[PDB]
Amino acid sequence: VLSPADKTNVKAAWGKVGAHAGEYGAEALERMFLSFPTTKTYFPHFDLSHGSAQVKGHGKKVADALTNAVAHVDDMPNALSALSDLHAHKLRVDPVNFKLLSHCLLVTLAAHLPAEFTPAVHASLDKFLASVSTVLTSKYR
Amino acid sequence: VLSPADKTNVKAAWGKVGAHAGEYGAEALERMFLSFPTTKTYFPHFDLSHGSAQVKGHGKKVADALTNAVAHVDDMPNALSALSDLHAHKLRVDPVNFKLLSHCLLVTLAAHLPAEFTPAVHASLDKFLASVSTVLTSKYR
Amino acid sequence: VHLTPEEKSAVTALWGKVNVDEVGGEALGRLLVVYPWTQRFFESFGDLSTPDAVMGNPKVKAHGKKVLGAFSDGLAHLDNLKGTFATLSELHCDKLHVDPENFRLLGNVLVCVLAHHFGKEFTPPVQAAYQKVVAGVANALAHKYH
Amino acid sequence: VHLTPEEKSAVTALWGKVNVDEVGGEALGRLLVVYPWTQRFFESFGDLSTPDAVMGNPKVKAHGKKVLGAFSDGLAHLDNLKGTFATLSELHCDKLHVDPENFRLLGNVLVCVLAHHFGKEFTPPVQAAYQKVVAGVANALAHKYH
Ligand code: HEM
Ligand code: HEM
Ligand code: HEM
Ligand code: HEM
Repeated sequence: VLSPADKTNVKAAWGKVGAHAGEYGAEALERMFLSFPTTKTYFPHFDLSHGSAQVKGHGKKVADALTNAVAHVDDMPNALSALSDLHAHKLRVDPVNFKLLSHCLLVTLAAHLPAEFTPAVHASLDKFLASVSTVLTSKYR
Repeated sequence: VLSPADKTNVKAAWGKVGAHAGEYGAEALERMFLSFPTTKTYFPHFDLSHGSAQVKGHGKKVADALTNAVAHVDDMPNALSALSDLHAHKLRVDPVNFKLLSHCLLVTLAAHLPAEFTPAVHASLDKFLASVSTVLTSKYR
Repeated sequence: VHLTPEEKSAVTALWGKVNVDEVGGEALGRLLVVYPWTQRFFESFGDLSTPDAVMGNPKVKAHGKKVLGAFSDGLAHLDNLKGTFATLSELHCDKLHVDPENFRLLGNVLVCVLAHHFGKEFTPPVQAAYQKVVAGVANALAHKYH
Repeated sequence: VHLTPEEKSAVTALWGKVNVDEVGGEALGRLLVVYPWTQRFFESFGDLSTPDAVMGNPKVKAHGKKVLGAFSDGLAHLDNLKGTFATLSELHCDKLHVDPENFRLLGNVLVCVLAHHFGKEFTPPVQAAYQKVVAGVANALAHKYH
């Protein structure tokens, strides 16, 4: 679903993020790899060390994809079609892993947006990241 | 998603079920209550004993709802809008419980459809029941 | 997983009847087919593109049978599934890095396969006892994550 | 949950700084708000219709603080979270019938609240050590299901 108030929330909060979004992405990935070692399995070719240019570079790709979804929040399945195929059909990513990354993203946003991470925006943001994950696993369903 | 082959599968298999669907529903509920006692929490006013006319009666309601979804498999969110509201917004049903009921439904269908529960139809049926659960929790998202 | 005498009664009467050369291969093929992310751990086995590719894969039937062997051990050892599963848990967690949620899924497709094979014999009470065994094996396996 | 000396170091330096009268109430309000099915266990507490209803509920802050008390106990007792949680597990499983998945969720919103409060202090390594504690508490609590 995602109500009108959620859409406002997510847009405001991505707004605050602004030109840091890729930096927050690479931090989120780093949070996931350390916390949930099972996710590493999917990144055998990456170096996952603290300074990895690979983690940095991928963190931007993720941030851009989420930015595209915010921008196209009323037609996400289309916006994200390609990524759906890549993730569900090509890489076969275990869906449980989308919860873990959304969780690490929420933590990063809390670490960075003291004022804007209210309970209400937290709920919206969660609802937004579960919608993204439904679309990216939706080839499975 | 649900491909064209899935739609054919689910329709064929619901077809075999035919006039037993409500009976399979009440069995499925009985399977869930015994196996997953935590789900009982939501049915304090029911008698959950083997012969409960309440379980029988509710098993038909569930079977009818799933029948409506099969019949309207390309426009499920609408078909199921009302039930969405009831389940996500009124009863606040924990979403994990939709996996448990879908699992008990699959078991019942395997118990009853020796020939038609192939691997392929099993996959379809799973995909169909997760789509139903996405729609019934979608007020949450 | 404690299991009352009537549950172990239910669990045990069925398990003895279970075609052990077969049922294992059915659970695993069905795992790969219904939950295709799991295929990533089995790409060695070769051609898994269709369901018929999968069920007729001789490596699928051979591994399913190993797996079933391990269940029979847990059935043999309910009072210490932990001790019983130490080396497997070590394997699946440390070495392979399998998400424990997939242990739950494997158990649940095993219950479907048993239902499929035993029909009405596989009543709701018998299922409920099997959901306990299944969960306890999934838990012993995840022990090393714990 | 073993925890290396540097992890217990990370976990322990933060935990001491944690406003214990507050953080508990923030985790629980956020649980109710973000995952509203959980509200069904708390309908006694009264008005939970809006997020501001929830955060300003004096019963929410009072129960959050009990909850935080229990975490401090697990922190105190990593080497026997089981023993430590027996009566609570009994409570949440047997009596209340809470799905253990909601233990995981409570732990994860606690990690968000800690991130929210500590900002950059709450680095990825510190999070990773906290995800271990959180998971082990969730597991001890589910023990009675097990
Ligand atoms: C929030 C949902 C996620 C989004 C926004 C997302 C987005 C992306 C993007 C934009 C790419 C690049 C695709 C391309 O242009 O070719 C990518 C690749 C990939 N993603 Fe995701 N991803 C997400 C979740 C996941 C998760 C949960 C995993 C695994 C734990 C994962 C595993 C992969 C793999 C391994 C690739 C290929 C890596 C490579 O070869 O460079 N993704 N992801
Ligand atoms: C496969 C998805 C499900 C479908 C098809 C479904 C369908 C139904 C239907 C048709 C009703 C009657 C609504 C009305 O006409 O007023 C109902 C009611 C209800 N359902 Fe579901 N349900 C499903 C899943 C769940 C689950 C997983 C739970 C809980 C474990 C649940 C809990 C409830 C409750 C408690 C009510 C009200 C019971 C009463 O007061 O009679 N449902 N369900
Ligand atoms: C919960 C039930 C499971 C049981 C009882 C179990 C049991 C077994 C057994 C007995 C073996 C043979 C090990 C040996 O040769 O000694 C094995 C290996 C393996 N299983 Fe599992 N397993 C389970 C679930 C899973 C799941 C869900 C996956 C992931 C989809 C997985 C992936 C594998 C792989 C990759 C191996 C081969 C390891 C290697 O050769 O290095 N297993 N398992
Ligand atoms: C995993 C972390 C959790 C911890 C550490 C925990 C801890 C506690 C504590 C200390 C109490 C107070 C008990 C007493 O008065 O002695 C309690 C009670 C309660 N908790 Fe939890 N709990 C957890 C999760 C949850 C979850 C997710 C729910 C469901 C949404 C839940 C529902 C309740 C309820 C209903 C009570 C009151 C029981 C009664 O008064 O009979 N708890 N919990």
